[PDB]
Amino acid sequence: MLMPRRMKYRKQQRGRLKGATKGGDYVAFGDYGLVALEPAWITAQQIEAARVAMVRHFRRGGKIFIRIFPDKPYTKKPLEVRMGKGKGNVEGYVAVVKPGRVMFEVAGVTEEQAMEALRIAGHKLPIKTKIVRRDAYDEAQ
Amino acid sequence: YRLKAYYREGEKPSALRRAGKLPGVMYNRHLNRKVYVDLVEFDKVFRQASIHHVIVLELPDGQSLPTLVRQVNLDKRRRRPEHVDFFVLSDEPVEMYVPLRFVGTPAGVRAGGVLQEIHRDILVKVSPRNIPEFIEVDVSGLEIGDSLHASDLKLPPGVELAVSPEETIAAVVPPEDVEKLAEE
Amino acid sequence: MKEGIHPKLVPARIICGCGNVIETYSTKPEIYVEVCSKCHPFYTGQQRFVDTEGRVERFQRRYGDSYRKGR
Amino acid sequence: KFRVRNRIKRTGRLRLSVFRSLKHIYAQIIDDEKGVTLVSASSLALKLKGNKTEVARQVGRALAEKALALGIKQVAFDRGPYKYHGRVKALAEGAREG
Amino acid sequence: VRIKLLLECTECKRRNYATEKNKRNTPNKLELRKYCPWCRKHTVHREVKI
Amino acid sequence: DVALKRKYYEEVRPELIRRFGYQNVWEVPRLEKVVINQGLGEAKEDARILEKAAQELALITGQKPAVTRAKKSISNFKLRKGMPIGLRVTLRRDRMWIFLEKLLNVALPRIRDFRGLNPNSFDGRGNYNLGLREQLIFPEITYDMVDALRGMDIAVVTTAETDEEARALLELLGFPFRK
RNA sequence: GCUGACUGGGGCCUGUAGAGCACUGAUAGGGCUAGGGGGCCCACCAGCCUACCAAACCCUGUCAAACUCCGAAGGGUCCCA
RNA sequence: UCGCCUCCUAAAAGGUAACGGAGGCGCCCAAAGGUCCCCUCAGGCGGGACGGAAAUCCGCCGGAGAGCGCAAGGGUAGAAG
RNA sequence: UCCCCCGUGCCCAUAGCGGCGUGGAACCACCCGUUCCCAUUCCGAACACGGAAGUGAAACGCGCCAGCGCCGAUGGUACUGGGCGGGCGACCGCCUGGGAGAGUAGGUCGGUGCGGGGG
Ligand SMILES: [Mg+2]
Ligand SMILES: [Mg+2]
Ligand SMILES: [Mg+2]
Ligand SMILES: [Mg+2]
Ligand SMILES: [Mg+2]
Ligand SMILES: [Mg+2]
Ligand SMILES: [Mg+2]
Ligand SMILES: [Mg+2]
Ligand SMILES: [Mg+2]
Repeated sequence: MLMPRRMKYRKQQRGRLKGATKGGDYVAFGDYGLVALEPAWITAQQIEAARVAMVRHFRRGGKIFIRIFPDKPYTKKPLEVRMGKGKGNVEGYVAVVKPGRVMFEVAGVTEEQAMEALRIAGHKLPIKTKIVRRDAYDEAQ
Repeated sequence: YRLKAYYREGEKPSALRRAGKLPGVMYNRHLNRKVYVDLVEFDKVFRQASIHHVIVLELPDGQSLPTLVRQVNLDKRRRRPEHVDFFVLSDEPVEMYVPLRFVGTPAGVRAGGVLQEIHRDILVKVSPRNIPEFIEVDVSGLEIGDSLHASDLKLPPGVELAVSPEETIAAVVPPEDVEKLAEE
Repeated sequence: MKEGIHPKLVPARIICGCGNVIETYSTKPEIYVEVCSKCHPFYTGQQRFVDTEGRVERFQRRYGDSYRKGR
Repeated sequence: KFRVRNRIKRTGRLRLSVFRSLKHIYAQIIDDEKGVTLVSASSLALKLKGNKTEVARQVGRALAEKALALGIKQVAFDRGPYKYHGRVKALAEGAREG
Repeated sequence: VRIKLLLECTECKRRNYATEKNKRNTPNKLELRKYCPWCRKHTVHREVKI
Repeated sequence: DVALKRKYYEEVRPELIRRFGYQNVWEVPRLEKVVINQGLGEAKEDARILEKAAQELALITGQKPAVTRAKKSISNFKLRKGMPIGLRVTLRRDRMWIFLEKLLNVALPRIRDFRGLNPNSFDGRGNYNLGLREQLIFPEITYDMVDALRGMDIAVVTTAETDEEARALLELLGFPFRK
């Protein structure tokens, strides 16, 4: 999958999901990008499932830029166990994405391709998405 | 590129937009006024104007002063403009972003790879009067390996730069085909 | 300064098998010496102790140099 | 920065700050909290003798002389990079006990 | 504490006490020290056991 | 009376002034310090010290050395928070000349060997720093007192700057060089 | 026997929200570049190339309850009402 | 699991729970105490006899990332080192 | 009163770092020495003493520059006392006060008391 190589703490509280995006709202790298429209924990297996979908659509071509990173520990208690006895074990890792974050984005591929490519990856994600392309993203001078 | 502005006394910015306008501001050394522009009209300009070309504003005083966007703050969600910063041009030397027009088919593409345009601009200082349009760039010749950058561009008359200039501006990276899964 | 420990400090002789040398000021009288017997700086040295005893005198520039190999 | 500045250990009022120059030996009786220098006395910059550990032994009682005229009879010593030695400058009066 | 061992300090000029801790092994054995008494005050004290 | 002394005041001093030089009687390349660390051959101290390097090497330069001690943890070097492993000696002025001069052109020699001093070895402020294969072999020998082949590493800090100003000072003072 | 809750005005005490990487860690790509597969190899004296691995470091993008260069709203307390 | 210490959870005073998250203590030091006087680190880059990539040296650059008996935090070179 | 320098404090980077000026008449420093008080884990390097040939090189003082550092608006957000609503939920919106952090324009190579020596 995709996950941190080291850590200071193996497990962490759940935290909340209010707010916009904090950052990562403009294209920055490629020509097109997939933006999140709802709050959600995107799991490593979801990210992978999307990325492969990408590389799979446009076989041998362009560059894909995964911009979200699963570094937050997802926990789960053993099958059929009661409440108590301490915190559960790490089942996987997630990426906390809030409305507006540009999760993925492609480069070096025909427009038509960028579309169907990003559309598919959307389906793999557990939230509503929107495709876009460089615009007022030139945050400069 | 002509875009009209209007003055703002000091009444709820939330209203301006809940209307159909886009609040903003004008400034440089001297002068700094709270102004605004029609949203749907300012967009049509910026789409091409961007921050690479000078946006000539106006006002009631019929004074068409030259400027260029210093920064546009977005809405994060809804992702649309929410406020603009207009920089009024003078005669003094100013630093801006001049678009790099990478022309040519890099040998690395036909071969194997994608032209990742690491930097589609480059802040450079210059004279308002003398503002370039686009700094062309020689891309043909770039193979799969590393790629040209920063200190490798034809800097027009009276236009140096505020770069490293080691800052890589482009690089050809091999393409992604099949064969995946490394964690067996 | 520092009282005690310190050496003695006294002049003696720097002998030399090739003429006098440095002026006493250390703590040793006798010694093999040999300042350099050939300096060494760039040249005047490199006395490369390889001298094939009595070089030349035999096997020298003979046997018939290159010759009319040109023909 | 040979730093030092032990003077920071100064609480009790009136510090007689000194100076060990190659030619002269200055001295100020300053009262902080007010940031004012009350009395003073310089080396040959005030004219006197010619010998180091000598001019000092007197450049002191001089300052001590003036100081008493102002009732300033109690102070604390100093000299940042001091080392209390040589030009030590002992002196009567100036109820400093030092 | 097994090795430290807590002992007292006798006035040697007579009785008295104060008491502290030692460390037999670590650089030690027999404790002599200046301590102010109560039964006159101003003397040297040795170890003991109690 | 001093040996080199003249060599620098009389010679070198002028050749530089005009080859460089100019203006001040101070901004002229000249040495100011001569330190030298042993380290303790191919095996350090040990509770049973060594100190012979001290007593001996001490007077092979005329004046006892000090004793430095490690720091930090070792692990695979055998040492600890240190103590000792050092034993070095600085020293300037007189002894600086006497040690290297009454040993520069007469001592350094003899030791069965090659060309001159390693060229590319200077830096800035011109200080150089050679470092014989330790080898306590000569000068001032007076045998006996022979336990280890411990020798040293000499450090020579000079004024000057760059490498020429520095090198010029040594080269024109009596420092055979480059291979 | 006016000191109460509550409130107005002062003075500070603080590190949450938010945000941000300067610290501690986590981070994708790129540049540059110790190494190490290894590559043309004139063979020890370096060497040259590399759509592999890859330090440290810089650039672009981010992440944190046990990170903070920064930092609200508020809250606490004392004084006068 | 049961007493004690550090950090978080704790919502910027204090306090605050759960078989919540993550680590320590049941000692030690006669010098690791008192006072007086001196001294300033870690690393980075050079240059260096054996020298790993930190032994000890020399030269710059380096406000603290070193050090402070042991956990963690706070503190600290204008010293507590 | 007014400039220069020597000691001293306050403000604690717009008060520094680094380049480039320059200064010795005086003070200061480097130096000349180290018999003497005094010293170094070893060195008069540092402390320290006695000096006075030479010097401003070093160090320091005083100017110059914006490149690093630092300072940093105005606007607009975020967030939020208090009040009132929406969504199954994850969350979100309006009213009224307060209101960042980043970013941008731009600012800065100090300001300033007391006592001394000197024009
Ligand atoms: Mg009342
Ligand atoms: Mg009350
Ligand atoms: Mg109140
Ligand atoms: Mg926080
Ligand atoms: Mg937060
Ligand atoms: Mg209050
Ligand atoms: Mg609390
Ligand atoms: Mg609270
Ligand atoms: Mg002590």
